[PDB]
Amino acid sequence: KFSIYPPIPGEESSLRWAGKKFEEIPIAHIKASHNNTQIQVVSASNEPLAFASCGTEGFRNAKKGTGIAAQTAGIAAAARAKQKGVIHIRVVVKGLGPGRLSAMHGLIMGGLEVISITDNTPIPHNGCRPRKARKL
Amino acid sequence: AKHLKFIARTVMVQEGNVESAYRTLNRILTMDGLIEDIKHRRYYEKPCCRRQRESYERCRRIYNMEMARKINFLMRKNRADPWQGC
Amino acid sequence: ATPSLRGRLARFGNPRKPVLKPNKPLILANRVGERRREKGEATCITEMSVMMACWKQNEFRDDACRKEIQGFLDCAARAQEARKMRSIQETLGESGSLLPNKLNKLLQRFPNKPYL
Amino acid sequence: HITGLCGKKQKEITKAIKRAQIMGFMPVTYKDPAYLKDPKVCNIRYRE
Amino acid sequence: SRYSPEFKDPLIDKEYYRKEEKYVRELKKTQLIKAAPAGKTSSVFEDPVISKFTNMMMIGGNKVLARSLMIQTLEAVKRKQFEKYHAASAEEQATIERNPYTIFHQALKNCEPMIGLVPILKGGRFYQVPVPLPDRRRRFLAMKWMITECRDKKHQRTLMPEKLSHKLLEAFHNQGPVIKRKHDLHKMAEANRALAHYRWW
Amino acid sequence: YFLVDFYAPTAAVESMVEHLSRDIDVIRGNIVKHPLTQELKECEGIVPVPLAEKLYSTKKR
RNA sequence: CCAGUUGACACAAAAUAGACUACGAAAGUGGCUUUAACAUAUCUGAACACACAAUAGCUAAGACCCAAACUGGGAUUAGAUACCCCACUAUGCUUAGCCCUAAACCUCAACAGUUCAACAAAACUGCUCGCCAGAACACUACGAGCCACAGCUUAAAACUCAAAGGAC
Ligand SMILES: [Mg+2]
Ligand SMILES: [Mg+2]
Ligand SMILES: [Mg+2]
Ligand SMILES: [Mg+2]
Ligand SMILES: [Mg+2]
Ligand SMILES: [Mg+2]
Ligand SMILES: [Mg+2]
Ligand SMILES: [Mg+2]
Ligand SMILES: [Zn+2]
Repeated sequence: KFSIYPPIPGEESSLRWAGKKFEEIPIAHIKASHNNTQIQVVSASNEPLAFASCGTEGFRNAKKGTGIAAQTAGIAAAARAKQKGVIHIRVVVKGLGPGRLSAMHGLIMGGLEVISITDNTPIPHNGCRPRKARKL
Repeated sequence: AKHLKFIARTVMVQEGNVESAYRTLNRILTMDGLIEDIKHRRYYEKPCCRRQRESYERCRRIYNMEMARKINFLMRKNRADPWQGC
Repeated sequence: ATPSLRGRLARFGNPRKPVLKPNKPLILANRVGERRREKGEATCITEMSVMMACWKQNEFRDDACRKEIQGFLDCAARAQEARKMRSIQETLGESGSLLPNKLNKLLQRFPNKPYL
Repeated sequence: HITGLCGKKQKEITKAIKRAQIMGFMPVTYKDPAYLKDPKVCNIRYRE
Repeated sequence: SRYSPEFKDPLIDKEYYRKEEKYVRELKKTQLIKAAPAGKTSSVFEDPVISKFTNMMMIGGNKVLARSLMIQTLEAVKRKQFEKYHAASAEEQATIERNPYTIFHQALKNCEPMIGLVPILKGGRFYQVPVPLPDRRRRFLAMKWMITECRDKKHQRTLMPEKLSHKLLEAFHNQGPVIKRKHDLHKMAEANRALAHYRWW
Repeated sequence: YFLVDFYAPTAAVESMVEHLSRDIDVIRGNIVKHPLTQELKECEGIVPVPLAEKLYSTKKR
């Protein structure tokens, strides 16, 4: 009953959501930064659908990456997407912050349903030595 | 980059219950061993501080395993007054 | 499974290095860790967002956004009831972990014997 | 702890895994999809 | 402690006693009873809303005068209604309403602030935290706003009953100072779409 | 994944790896010694590890 | 010429195994392949000697994702030359030379063997190299020696002390 296992693209994905193949569902990039949150729904062919960031909401400070503001931004992005035809999306989370689950909840409220919780966060295997330590 | 794009870390969702898939992805990431890695990569961990962190983690893990074993062994005694003699 | 731990402390016979430098002695204490509680989370997020959206669409009248304000108030009442239920269960039944007093009394019945 | 192998055996297994990852006999950031038919060897905590 | 741990207040409910229950009645009987107060006389005319309104309007502990002034202002409102209906013009009962229950309902509807404000700082700067509130707190805040608006005491010309009547008639038609204050509170709450997570409780 | 077994000398593995890296059609591949040549050390499962063998002094404290 | 998918894509290192004690006289060393291999089937034996030896700093050899002392500013206190942020010079590096320091602390010396003052790692039996038997002065001056010139190894002297010092 719905195998969460990696759905390989081999013959053949026999699961459609209102006429949509898993190998063609529009992508939804949600950068969950520490003190910021952005909603950039990039289509498969790199097209726009809902680039509604917290900067356009009104505030340009730490108020970006929060809960209620992030959910409102996600709802606005979901409305903008539904105005163009999207509904189903493959969330691509980036970074760890308040804009991780609140954005998904706002998108669900708007109307967009999530089918996969993908996360391509930056995992440097001892590569880029991060910023030095800091004190309080 | 040179790896296949959408195959791994693809926790599917259904029934409109993203909380279940969210918790599943969280459990997967915790069992894999990368959430703490990224949290510590948020800044530069000094080699001294890194070794201290690893030592403290190993010590706490050994202590937790010992405590869990002791609990699983001694959870039998949980009645009340079986003898009532005193 | 309990991992190895022989060649990890700085002892006489041990000729290796002290890879594990415990800051305190490894003696199973007669107490257990305390379970956290309380956290500034401020629930009611979806209803707050939908109420904000409704107020943005309309103005600030209670007769216009009644469909959303009623749900917001219901969710606030449900959050208060859940807070009360949690405060009550803190003394009745603890979710996840067990009452530390139980293990405390159990260890008091059969405490440690490290000093022989 | 979960797998339950010995020191030498686990060392050899991980060395072979690393050799296959470097040379090019196994995907690094994921598992080979062409060889998924494998019984429950390890106690996969995730997915229960 | 001025109240004695022995004596306890009574139970004035009596309408239900006109037809488990016997045990509750025996328990109520076996209770150190006290006498009822005069100010908060729970009689037939003890309307909780108007009772609280008079209690708030109470000055110098003169709840009698507060209730008298409230009744007089209600009578003046009804007299204005009659002037618009019976006293002066002809009885036009089809386009005039003399029931203050409609006014009370409109007030309860469009005079309740559903978002509280508590200055909860975090570090060293005050931050407004929009926290929800239950029905009791909302009704109490609505009553307090109505009463403090009716008690302007700053025009330096209007009288207490005239002030109350004028403010009530202004707030009736979905306007007035109370509804404007509610709208301002809603706007202020909307202005903080992110600063709603600094709550300790 | 072609496998070409051979018996090359000792001081030639690095040269062969460099030659392979120089090739264009060859993707990659590290020349590792024969795996079956490594005589396995006959191990017999895990042994019962004992508990802590004295790690603290004996004092009432 | 900034934030998000894809395409030619880092002269630094490898994450889960790291929940393993593995190898070295010490620091130290874990993604793979290799050129060689770790003396002692009697032990100790030089700080008049031989080999060296974390990082630290310097002269050239290129610059890097990131950071980079001092620096510029922003809010900041009477004051900040610091605690929050952005960029950077030498630098964290190798390709060629160094100086020769450490909390080099596991502050428990090597060899064969047995069952306590307090913190700590319970006591030792026989043998051996080095060191000490007051504190600041004294990781110093004076000597001696060093590719080192504000440096490094041993290293004091007069005065003050009623003390210095470790554990609970
Ligand atoms: Mg390098
Ligand atoms: Mg040395
Ligand atoms: Mg940089
Ligand atoms: Mg400075
Ligand atoms: Mg540089
Ligand atoms: Mg060391
Ligand atoms: Mg000797
Ligand atoms: Mg010596
Ligand atoms: Zn093994």
